[PDB]
Amino acid sequence: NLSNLHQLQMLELGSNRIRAIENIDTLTNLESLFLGKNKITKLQNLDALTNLTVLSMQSNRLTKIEGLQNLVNLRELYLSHNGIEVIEGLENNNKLTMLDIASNRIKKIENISHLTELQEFWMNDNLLESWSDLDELKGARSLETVYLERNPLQKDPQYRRKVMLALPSVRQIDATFVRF
Amino acid sequence: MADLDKLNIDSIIQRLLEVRGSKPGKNVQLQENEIRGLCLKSREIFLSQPILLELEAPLKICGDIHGQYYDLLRLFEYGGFPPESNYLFLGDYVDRGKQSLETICLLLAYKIKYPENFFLLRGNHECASINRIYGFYDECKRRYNIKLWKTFTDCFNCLPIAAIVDEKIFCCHGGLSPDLQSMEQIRRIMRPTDVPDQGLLCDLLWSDPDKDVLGWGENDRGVSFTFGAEVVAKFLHKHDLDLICRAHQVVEDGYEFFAKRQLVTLFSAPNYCGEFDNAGAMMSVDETLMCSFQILKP
Amino acid sequence: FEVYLKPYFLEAYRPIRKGDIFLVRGGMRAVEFKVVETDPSPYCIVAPDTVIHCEGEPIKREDEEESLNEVGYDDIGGCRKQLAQIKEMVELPLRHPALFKAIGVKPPRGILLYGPPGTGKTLIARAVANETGAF
Amino acid sequence: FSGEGQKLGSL
Repeated sequence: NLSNLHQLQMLELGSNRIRAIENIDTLTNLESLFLGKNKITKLQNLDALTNLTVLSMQSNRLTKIEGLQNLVNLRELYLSHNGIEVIEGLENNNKLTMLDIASNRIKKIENISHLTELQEFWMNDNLLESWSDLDELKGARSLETVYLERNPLQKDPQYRRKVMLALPSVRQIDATFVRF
Repeated sequence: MADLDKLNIDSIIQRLLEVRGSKPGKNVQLQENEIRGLCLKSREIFLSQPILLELEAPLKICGDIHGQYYDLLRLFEYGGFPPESNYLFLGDYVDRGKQSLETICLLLAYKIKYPENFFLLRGNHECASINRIYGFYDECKRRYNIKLWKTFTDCFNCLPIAAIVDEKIFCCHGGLSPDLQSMEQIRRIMRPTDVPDQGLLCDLLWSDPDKDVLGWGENDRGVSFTFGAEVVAKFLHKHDLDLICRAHQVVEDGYEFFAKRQLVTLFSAPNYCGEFDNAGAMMSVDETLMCSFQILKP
Repeated sequence: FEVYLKPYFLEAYRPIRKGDIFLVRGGMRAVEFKVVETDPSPYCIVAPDTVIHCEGEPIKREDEEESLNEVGYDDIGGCRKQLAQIKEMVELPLRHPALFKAIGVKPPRGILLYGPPGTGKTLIARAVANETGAF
Repeated sequence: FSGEGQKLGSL
């Protein structure tokens, strides 16, 4: 009983014992999307959301998540534990002030140096994959929240201080906010 | 705690008292920088104490509040509100609903104002993970953002584990365990920590006091090792222990004395999930290690 | 110390040798705290996790002068051959003990220093001891 | 002078 609605703004009917989704992308009048905690092993449809300015798909068991590049614009987009190897829509929806990688398998970030608008560049529980994403993030200066995060290069306490000194433009540094 | 932190603590205490005797569901929110500082101070203070705490007799130890603001307020009104009385929850202090946050904030404020009059523990229902306890992680995700949720998770992981009442009664969440050997490795296990699926702390938080086993076996969580009567007896004989607290279960009588009044299964869970009309109770520990069954509403 | 150089050591990655004194600008002054000891090796990364044991022992400037009272080539000029012989009998003996082993012969354990003493002779011994790391 | 005997300057 979650097919469609005319005047709807908030919807949350997840955490069901049965992984059944019926018409999850039927309406087109929504502005904020919260598709996280999906019990289905894959997402139903995400390319139809072209007018939503907020995307939340955190802690979702939907391993297959496609259609992220079909959105014209999205101010917020959360892709934590989305099961997607790469983040789509970075070039299309480049007006996002927040970005979630959540231990992204990608070595570098998809156009982070040219992304001078994302103030929340979070990559939680990173290995890390590579330092190219770090260099791309350090190239910009309009970021506030930056998460590396919990990578293998943090063993030396001097490395943390050097990283903090190198990136003063980020208002917050993962857990402990950067003094800036 | 700090001037802003102490002012917020007093405001939260007043709000809880004004919400005392009424329906549950209090939240007790705060500012951004003030809440960050309060969380940092609480994490530092909780990590400062060892995993094995010691209770200050006399005290009014409650059962499993199950994250109920009304139940916690009733316990404060009857058993003694903080810091006028020492409170020590056995476990399952947070659960489904929007009322565990108020109880956690009140406990943290009481510990900041008086650490010798505030204590709480977690069980199968108050675990740090949404797999066993989603009454905190999902609630924070729905209400608040992810940074505050991460800060709260870190502060909770930076908390103690067990407590003892004059080395007489063990304030455990559930039953005994076959993996727990002595207190040397317990005090050595500092922050961070969490309730596992199997082991010793896992059996304490998820499993309950078992009698169908002797040394070890399966538990109600399905992975925990609910140590039987023989294991609990051997642990008590080796460690000179006499009583162990049990919670995280739907108790029809609230406080059940097991192992011949050696496992006071005090549970403060009133009307668990509505259908299971579990009774509420508390363990009134006097100054002379006198454990009394302070039953409450169901 | 805790109220002046609080962040100077807390999560500050301070890998200073055990025995160093650094002046810290605290309380409208420059308070120097000498590293009394370290449970870890000399160069230990002083972080907030590092438990900096601290007592109320104030270090007098006499030890500061004594440490500043090092011994080198300040009144010795031209004794290059003797200094080189001593260093070879010590440094080359130590820094290149394998060189002696391959040479198949030990150096001279008994070396005599003739001359007008105290003209730098006592100074020579002091310079040796300051340079020498052995007992 | 003592090591790990006084309460230290906690941060």
